[PDB]
Amino acid sequence: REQDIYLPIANVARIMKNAIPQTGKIAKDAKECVQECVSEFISFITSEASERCHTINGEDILFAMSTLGFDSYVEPLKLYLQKFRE
Amino acid sequence: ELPLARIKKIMKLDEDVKMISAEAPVLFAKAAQIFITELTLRAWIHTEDNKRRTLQRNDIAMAITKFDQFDFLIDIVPR
Amino acid sequence: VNAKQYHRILKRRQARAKLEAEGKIPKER
Repeated sequence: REQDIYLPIANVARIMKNAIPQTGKIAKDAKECVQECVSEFISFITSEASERCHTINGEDILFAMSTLGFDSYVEPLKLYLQKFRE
Repeated sequence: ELPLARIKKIMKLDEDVKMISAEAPVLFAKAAQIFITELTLRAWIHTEDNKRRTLQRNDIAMAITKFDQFDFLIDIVPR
Repeated sequence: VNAKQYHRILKRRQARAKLEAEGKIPKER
C-alpha cells in the first residue's frame, strides 16, 4: 500500500528541506526518490546485520554499518541511543 | 520524528529477519535522518550546478555515482 | 565498485527479485 514499504513522504521531505538552503525547493519526484533510497538503506544494512550472528539487535546494526562503509554514523548513533534510553 | 512502527515494517520485509530488538528501529530512525541529510546535500551540489533552486531525481542519481558509500543505490536510482 | 558493499549489493538484488516475484514491492512503482 506504499504505507507498508516506505517512510511517510512528508517526514522524508522535512528532513530533506533542513538539508538544503531555505530558498531551495524539492520536486515531488525527488521526495519519492529519497523515499526509495531510505528504504533500500534500511534493508541493505539490515540484511548485513542479519548475517552478523547465526534477534537482530542494535549492536548488529552498528557493526553492519561499520562493515559496509558507514563508520562515520557509529559514534553519533551510540550517543543518540544513550540519550534515548536515559 | 520518524515512525518506528514503519521502520520495523521495512526491516520485516526480509524473510530472514524474524525477531528485531526494540532499539533497532530507534537506531535506524536516526541513521535514516543522517543518510537523508548527506544524500540530499550531495544532490544539491548538482542542483546548483544546473542553475536550479529545485532539487530533482537526477541530482540524486548524480550524487550516487560520485560517492563510493552510495554504491548500494546504483540499482535504485540509475544515472 | 565499493569493495565493502559488493557482496551485500548482490544479495539485495536477489532479495528484491524475490519480493517482486511475489507482490510485496512493484517492478517500477
